[PDB]
Amino acid sequence: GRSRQPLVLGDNC
Amino acid sequence: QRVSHEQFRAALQLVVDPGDPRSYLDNFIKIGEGSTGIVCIATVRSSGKLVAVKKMDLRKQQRRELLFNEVVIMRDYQHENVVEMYNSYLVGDELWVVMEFLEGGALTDIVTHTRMNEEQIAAVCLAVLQALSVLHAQGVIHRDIKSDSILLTHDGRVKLSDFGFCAQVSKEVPRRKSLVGTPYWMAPELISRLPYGPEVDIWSLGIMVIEMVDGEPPYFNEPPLKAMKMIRDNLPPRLKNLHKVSPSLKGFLDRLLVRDPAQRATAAELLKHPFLAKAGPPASIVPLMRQNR
Repeated sequence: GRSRQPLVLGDNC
Repeated sequence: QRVSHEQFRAALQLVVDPGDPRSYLDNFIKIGEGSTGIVCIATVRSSGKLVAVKKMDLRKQQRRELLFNEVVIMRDYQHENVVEMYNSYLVGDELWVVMEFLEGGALTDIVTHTRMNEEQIAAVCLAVLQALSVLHAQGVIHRDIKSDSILLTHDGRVKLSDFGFCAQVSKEVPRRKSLVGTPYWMAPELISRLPYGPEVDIWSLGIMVIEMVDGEPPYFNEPPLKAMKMIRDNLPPRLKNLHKVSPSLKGFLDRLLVRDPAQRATAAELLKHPFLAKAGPPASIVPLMRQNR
C-alpha cells in the first residue's frame, strides 16, 4: 500500500 | 540476449548526443530514485550552471524500448510549463538525460505536508493544462501525471516533468494500448489496456486534484494491484474532503473524472473552465514550499 512507484507491464518480454 | 542489448544500445546511439558528459559535469548530488533510475544535480563546468541529470540503466527497464520516447519526443521542446531537456548521452550502459534543474522541488512534498487552497490548486491545474493542451495538440501523451511529476521554481512557477513513459500518437496510429503509469493515478481504460488517447492524462490529472484536496489518491492504502482492480470496476472515486471543496472545483473535477473517455473534457476545453479563473499567481504557491514553512 501507499506506493508512489510506477508500474510498466512487460507485455512483450 | 547479448544480441538484443547490443542492438538496443546501437539504436539509442543514433538518437543521443555523441560524447561523454562526464568531462563537463561536476559535483553530482543525488536527489532521487526517479521513475527508471537515479536523478542527480550537477554543475556544468563551462557555464557554472546547475542542471538535473537522470541516469537510467539499460539493463534494468521493464520495457527497454520506452527509453526511446522521451529522448526523441522531447528533443527540442520549448514551453514555459514543461521542464526543458538540454541533451542526452549514452554513458556505459546508462542513458543520461540532462535537463533544467527545478530548485523548488516537486508538488508531492507540498501535498503530503500541507493543505493547498483553491487559488493554489487552480494555479497548478492551469499550468498543467496549458502544458497538456500544447502537448496533446501535437500527439504527445504524458502517461504519468501525478504530483511527483510536477516541479516548481523558487518563485512558484510550475512545470511538468518525468516524460519517461510519454508516447507519440498520430493520424495513422492514433491510440496506444500499453499498461504504463502509476497504479492509483491510471485511467480505467488504460488499466483495461483498451486503445486510448490523450484522455488518459485528463483522468490522471483528476486524481492529482484529489491528491491536492485529500493528500493522497483514492485507495492508496490498498495494495497497487487491487487498487487497480477497483479503479477499473467502480464508479468515479469521490473526495474524502468534499465538504471543503467549492462548487466550481467540484464541477471542474466532474469533467475530469469521467469513465467514458469520449465524455471526459479535453485540456483545451478545460482551459475555459471557470474554476481556473480563481488561479493565483506564482507568488501564491511560494508559502507552501518547504523552505518557507
